[PDB]
Amino acid sequence: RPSYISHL
Amino acid sequence: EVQLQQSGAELVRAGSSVKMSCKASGYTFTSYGINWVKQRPGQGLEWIGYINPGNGYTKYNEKFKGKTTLTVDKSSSTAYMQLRSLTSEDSAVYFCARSVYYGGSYYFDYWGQGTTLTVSSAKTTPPSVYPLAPGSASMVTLGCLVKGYFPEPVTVTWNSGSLSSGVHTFPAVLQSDLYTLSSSVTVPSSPRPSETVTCNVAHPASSTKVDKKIVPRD
Amino acid sequence: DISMTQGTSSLSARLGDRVTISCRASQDISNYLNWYQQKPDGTVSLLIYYGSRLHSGVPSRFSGSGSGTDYSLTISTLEQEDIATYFCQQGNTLPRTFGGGTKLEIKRADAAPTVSIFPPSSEQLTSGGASVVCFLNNFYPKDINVKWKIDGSERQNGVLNSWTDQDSKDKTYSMSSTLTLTKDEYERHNSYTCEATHKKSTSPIVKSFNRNEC
Repeated sequence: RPSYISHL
Repeated sequence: EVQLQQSGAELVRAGSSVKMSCKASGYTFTSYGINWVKQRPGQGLEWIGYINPGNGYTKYNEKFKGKTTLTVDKSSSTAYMQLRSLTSEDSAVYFCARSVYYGGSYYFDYWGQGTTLTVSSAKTTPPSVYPLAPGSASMVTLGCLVKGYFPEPVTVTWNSGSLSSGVHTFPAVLQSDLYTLSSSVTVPSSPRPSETVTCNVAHPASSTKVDKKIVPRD
Repeated sequence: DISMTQGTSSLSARLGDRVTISCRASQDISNYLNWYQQKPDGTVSLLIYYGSRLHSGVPSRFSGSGSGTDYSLTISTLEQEDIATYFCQQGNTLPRTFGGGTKLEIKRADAAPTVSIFPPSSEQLTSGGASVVCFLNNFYPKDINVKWKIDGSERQNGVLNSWTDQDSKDKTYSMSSTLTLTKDEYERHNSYTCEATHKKSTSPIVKSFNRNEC
């Protein structure tokens, strides 16, 4: 709340 | 555009090993991890392990380590999973899935259609088709027992489809390395045995098309 | 590991209902929970991720919540395509784990099964085998118990059963049960009974035949 998003 | 196409169904004998694939497209292969999940009709889903295409890093579920090896081919965007020392406990459908990073950890956003693995020593063999007539030897039920075939699938129809309603074809079951299934049809007492009632079972793998007539007695 | 449990294995509901599927971790998973929807055939897709609140591109009628050890998926206004199996999955610690899953099915009125029994076919007998078959068709709810009796007493070895998925037009279920024996064992006995116990009656439905009257 919020993000950390597009994998590895 | 994110697609994961897995291998085709697999047939192998115990003690042997197998290697399935998962081809990815529509995204940067090395930017996401690949996980493998196991689904036997009973239980739910089990997490086998995970690999990072970028660095080849792999993490295994203790239960599946030792017999499982995850690898990857960066030049074809393909991840592989090899299973060794197979037993009937390894008979299930396996899925690969992509992981994405949100907050602290990951989740699987895209899955493949799955790969079916059947561990057995059976070889393609046609089913025996037995007619099921009432037992004294308005509505009348008749059946057809399709027993001892391999591998799935089998196609059952009654009177070549001219009889659709009142039909129930059941899921096949493993009756000693071989599959067995049944099918039932219900028709008015005026049509049978006044007229013919035939079950037609096809078994593609053995190139077999059998028509069995249901006649009175036993 | 962290065990994930879904109290309900199968859940009944009518289209348009507000459906709730639960799931509980054996320990605190800090909102690291995800929901997946598996179909009878096209099979698997993600719906909600993280603490059960984030979407993915799925209809807004899918909502998720929970915290600590208890979480849940709510399907507001259930639709036909929503009929499927739902699995939760914790992403807090390793190894990753799923709950047993929850299969939704359509509610309808109770219906007793129509039972039919069939002696072995002459053809099968000629090959030394003998399978007795019993169909229990178009019943509801899906829970049912079939019992085989040979010459009056219960038999359990050599019995294989199959269940069909809920029918797509009527919403009934059907089951097939098969008792297989050698021709010799079969011929050492007389009466064969198939008993169906279903909640639609306290008394079981009984179908049987005698080899001698045959």
